[PDB]
Amino acid sequence: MVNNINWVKLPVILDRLLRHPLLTDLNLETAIQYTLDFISAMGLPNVYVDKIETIDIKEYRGELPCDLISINQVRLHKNGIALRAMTDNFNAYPTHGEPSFKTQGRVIFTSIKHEKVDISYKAIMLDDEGLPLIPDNPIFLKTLELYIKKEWFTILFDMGKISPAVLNNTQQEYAFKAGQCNNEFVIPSVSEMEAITNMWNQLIPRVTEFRRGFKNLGDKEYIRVH
Amino acid sequence: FGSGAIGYEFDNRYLNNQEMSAVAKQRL
Repeated sequence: MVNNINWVKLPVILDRLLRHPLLTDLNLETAIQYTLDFISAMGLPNVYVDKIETIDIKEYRGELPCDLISINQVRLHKNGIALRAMTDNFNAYPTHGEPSFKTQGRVIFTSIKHEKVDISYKAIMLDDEGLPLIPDNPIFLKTLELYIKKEWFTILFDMGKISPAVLNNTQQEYAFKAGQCNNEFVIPSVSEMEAITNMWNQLIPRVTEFRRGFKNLGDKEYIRVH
Repeated sequence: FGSGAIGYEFDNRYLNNQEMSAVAKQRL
């Protein structure tokens, strides 16, 4: 992403929506739901907050943090080597290696009995209140505004209170800014493109970046002169 | 005599169907 994420609160999006005299029955309560539906459906990794925590494993099981949404990696605490996901169908089950993990809910299922792991995960930025804190980026703000407008105009079209050309134009005006908001948060910066250029340009290829925490991924690959 | 609360809403509902049809022909 080129732009930094400045955070502003959720009632920023209702300054914009209640400029429209047909969207004047929106609350924060609908916008709390319709922003979580937008933060999720875009899947933008520059919106979530990267946190790292050390959890300990009791017997192939560990308690996972409460604010987790997506795990980046899980590495051992003593070695530092990272755990691949588990393909095993019979993990902790006994009969009569490269370690792996698996997560469903608030549980992580590991392949090792008694250890400590680090978890690099992602969470939502919150407030003094317990509320989502969204970017200030006016392309993220404008397609979030067109999202809640499209989801409020759909109810007003199903009720028979909005013409077919008004929902058709909002569905078109949003679908441009949804593809645009993808490209704001995805396209690498001038600094992030050197991390790709030093990864894409490798005379001797580096294919074991997952054992480290992708630390040496963007390192420039130097060759000696003879 | 006089009462105009059904001839209103039957003339008003006649006018919804004109404009709901008129906005149904609007194409960008």
